[PDB]
Amino acid sequence: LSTASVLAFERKLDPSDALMSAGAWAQRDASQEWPAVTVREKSVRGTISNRLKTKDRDPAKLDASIQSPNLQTVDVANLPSDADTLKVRFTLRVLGGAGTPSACNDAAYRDKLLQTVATYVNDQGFAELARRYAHNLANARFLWRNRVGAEAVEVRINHIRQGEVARAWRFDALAIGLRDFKADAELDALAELIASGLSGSGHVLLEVVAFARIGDGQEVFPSQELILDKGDKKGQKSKTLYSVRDAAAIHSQKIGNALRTIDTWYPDEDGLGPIAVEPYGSVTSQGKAYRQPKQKLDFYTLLDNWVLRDEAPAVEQQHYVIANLIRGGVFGE
Amino acid sequence: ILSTASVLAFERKLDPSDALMSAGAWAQRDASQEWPAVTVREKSVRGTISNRLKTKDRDPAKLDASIQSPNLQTVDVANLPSDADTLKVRFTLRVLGGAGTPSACNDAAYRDKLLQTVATYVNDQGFAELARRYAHNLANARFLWRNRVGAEAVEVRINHIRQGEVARAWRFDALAIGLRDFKADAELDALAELIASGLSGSGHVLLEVVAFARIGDGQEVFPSQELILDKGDKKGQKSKTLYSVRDAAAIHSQKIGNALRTIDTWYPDEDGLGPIAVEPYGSVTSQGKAYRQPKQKLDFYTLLDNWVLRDEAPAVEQQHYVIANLIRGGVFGE
Repeated sequence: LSTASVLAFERKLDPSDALMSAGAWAQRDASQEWPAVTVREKSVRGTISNRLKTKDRDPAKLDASIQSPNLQTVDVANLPSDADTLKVRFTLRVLGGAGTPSACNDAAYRDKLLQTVATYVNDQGFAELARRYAHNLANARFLWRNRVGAEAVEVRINHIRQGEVARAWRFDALAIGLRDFKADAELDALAELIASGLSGSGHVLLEVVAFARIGDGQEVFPSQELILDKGDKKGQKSKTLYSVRDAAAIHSQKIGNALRTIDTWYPDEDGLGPIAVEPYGSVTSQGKAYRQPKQKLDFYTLLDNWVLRDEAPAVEQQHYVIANLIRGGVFGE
Repeated sequence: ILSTASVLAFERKLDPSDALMSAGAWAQRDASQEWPAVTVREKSVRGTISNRLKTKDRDPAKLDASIQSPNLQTVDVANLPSDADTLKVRFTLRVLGGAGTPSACNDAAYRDKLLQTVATYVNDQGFAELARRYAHNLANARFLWRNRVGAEAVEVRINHIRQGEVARAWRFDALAIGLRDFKADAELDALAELIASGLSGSGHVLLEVVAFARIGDGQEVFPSQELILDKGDKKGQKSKTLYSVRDAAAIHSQKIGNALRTIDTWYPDEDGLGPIAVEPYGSVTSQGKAYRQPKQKLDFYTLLDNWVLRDEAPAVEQQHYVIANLIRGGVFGE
């Protein structure tokens, strides 16, 4: 038995684009008619503040560079001048059937993989993974820079059966820490619901609303788009923000990156907090890959040892491997 | 061995908002909440030729024929109403905290050395000096750039906001406080203690700043000026463009934040010529020159690399400069 040359898993925990709207705290309960946050433009001139490569470090060339115009246009999203609360609303489906691939050559391989995933789901629930996922919904990881420096964040999660709410949670995203996966009662109810979604035992749809109290006219942070560089005189646009029909917005995959930041089991540390579930789990901001393949805790090494050769790894690394299967991805050679 | 991170990036602390401008009467400024905003509106203008000509176009037929064809332009102007002499400028400010910690770093040994360095700073010398100077720049009205020039009465009002209600209010005379002389006060040092509490994570600082500037009935206010995609259009279209938010004239947030970090008196030219803004390479654009060259050794990158990599701590004043650059933020690294 060997690996299939094609494996492909579809993602569970399938979120929507979060849309941003602004208003007043303690009108927070009536945040249904709040106007959107519009991506706008302003002009920018900067000065020379990057490093110099010691051949542009002559003083006359530097002063000629400073006398040069350095203009460009950027996109900004701010709250209004009479609105101090940011509202961020997305939805989320938990699907389940989280070990069945969607494109698999080798029929013996997918049989032994389903045996292994079914063994996991038999002797352990999706209980730890749903506990961790419901933490990352309970705090406001999906408010990336919008949470940074906010004085009051709260999260409102409504489970939706029809055009109607089954159950409503209301959390306090600053009391629920960014590090400690603690214990709570309503959070354990949400973890039971997400674990019933991941196991295949019900329909899970969430309405995740989060309110960050920021300040009047302060800047909010939609996720940034991708533009190509040209040599336009006196400023081509240097920054594009993402939006929908005239409303600033966060990409769905950035929210989904916040929700699968449950990995505290990597060999470096766990006082450094959870990192996101990636094969050979890498952080792009810190520029390095935790969980290298040569120090054998990689997803591919653990999966090859555990499916092809029956070497069951440690329990926490099994949580990591099943978290990669809930993530989805393009596997195989 | 230790080397610099090939990617460094710091998020800005002390981040202001856009300053919306409104107008009314002095001694009505104690109820200045429903003042109408200064609106940007267009007017025609028609100059003559006044450029410094070369020594080829100074023939009298050419110059007279240039006067024969005048330049017709549309500009936009922001004035006060003709029965309103006080300019109100209002913005909020957040002093975040966590200054030395980068937001992108390739080399996690360099990251720990930089964090040890900033913690050695904050433990030895707090944010007292920096917040004292930033409180000067809030207390005088630098963020009124040309709105302040020639005004006779500037009054700054800074509130602190815990929930939508005022924790503590300050009032100032921004012309009694200098533009150059960092003197000592008591309310200003209370504001400095608040900002130094904010800069080190010890608390929450949100500051509603309002600056009244009595100018004169009908006079001109100066919002910040936008950029044009003028594509050689027909016979002088709109050439000057001002900034507004919702038909209400405004200043950019980065121009205000420039005015807040005009702290740097430590550049090797003179403290006597007054403070410049805390940039790397000390670059002042209107002067056209770089104070604090990298050829001399008071640059941000030279001081930062000597104080982080090679353990050579600079003078205390240059430590205030380097920590103020980290509060500024920016894309450092190669």
